[PDB]
Amino acid sequence: PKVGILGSGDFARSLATRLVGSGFKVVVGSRNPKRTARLFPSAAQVTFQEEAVSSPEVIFVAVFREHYSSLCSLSDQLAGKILVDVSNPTEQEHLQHRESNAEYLASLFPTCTVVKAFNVISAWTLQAGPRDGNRQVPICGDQPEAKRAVSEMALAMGFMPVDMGSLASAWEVEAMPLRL
Amino acid sequence: PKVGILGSGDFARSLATRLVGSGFKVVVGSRNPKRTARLFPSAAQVTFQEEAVSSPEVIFVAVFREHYSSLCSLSDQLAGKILVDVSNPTEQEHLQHRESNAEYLASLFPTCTVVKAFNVISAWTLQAGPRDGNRQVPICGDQPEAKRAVSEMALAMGFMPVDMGSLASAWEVEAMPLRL
Repeated sequence: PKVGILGSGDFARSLATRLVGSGFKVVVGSRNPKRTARLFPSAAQVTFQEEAVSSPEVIFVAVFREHYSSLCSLSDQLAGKILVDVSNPTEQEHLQHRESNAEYLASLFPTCTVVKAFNVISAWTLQAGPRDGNRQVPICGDQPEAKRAVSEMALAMGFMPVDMGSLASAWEVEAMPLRL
Repeated sequence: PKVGILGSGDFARSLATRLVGSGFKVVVGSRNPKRTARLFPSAAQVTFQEEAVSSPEVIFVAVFREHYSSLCSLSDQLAGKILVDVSNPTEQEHLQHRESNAEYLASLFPTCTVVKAFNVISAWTLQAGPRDGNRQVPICGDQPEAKRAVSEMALAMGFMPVDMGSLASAWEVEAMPLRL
């Protein structure tokens, strides 16, 4: 309660399903909430981006890297919040960009704290799996409190968080293969 | 409009999502609609079994074979309706039972007409895939009008129905491997 999600896609929608099933209150920020709401779990509140980010302490950024900067107008509402970078870049993206997606996201929102998590977990594993016991999510980032909040949430969702250290480890974590 | 689904599980929930995304009005019958509704797409109307099966012409039976007979008290409401058997039996189940699940279901509800379809399609393919591009659903059963109704529905969902003939083909169709 309340956990935030920015995005409207398969991953957003699977995250929301897992969070709702794990007893969290979920608020989703979408550009087209009317259309997006129809497919999302009823227990999730799908709303406009600016309204979705205002309440939660932890916000999953479930959009592609190319659309990160499109969230910049939310900066004032997001200040001091935890942002979770869940992105699973392609091999080419990984090698093309000097910084990790997580670090790029941190640079866009310097008043937020970024945690890398959930990139190795498939959308269907969120929906169906993992199952409520046993499957490892690598976590990093620069703030201990933020990492613990996301780790506890990972635990509540049935995953097993694995601390990979500071946000500088996000690049290596982003190379880890999607399972499976 | 309206298409019915009996059951509460990952497959039910994925079917509902695909149908809603394809412009159908969906009604779900669950024993625990309050709890079940929370995870289902918002556009689906989740309700009690008896109420769920009263309005639709086509009802997807998305429960395990062992629970088919538990639906017998719905017989009066289900009379003359099309039932879709989507079950994907294990190899052991397939070999253990002389008749196909679809034929078993037909035996339980003689005033209904059964169509075998969707057993080869994974829950994630329903959620995410197939894409809206092709991929092949085997269909059979004994009534041409019923098969056409389910085929149009398959097409609207972005699948490609493949006629496998009468319901006596269901056993062979039930042996077909599940596709990711």
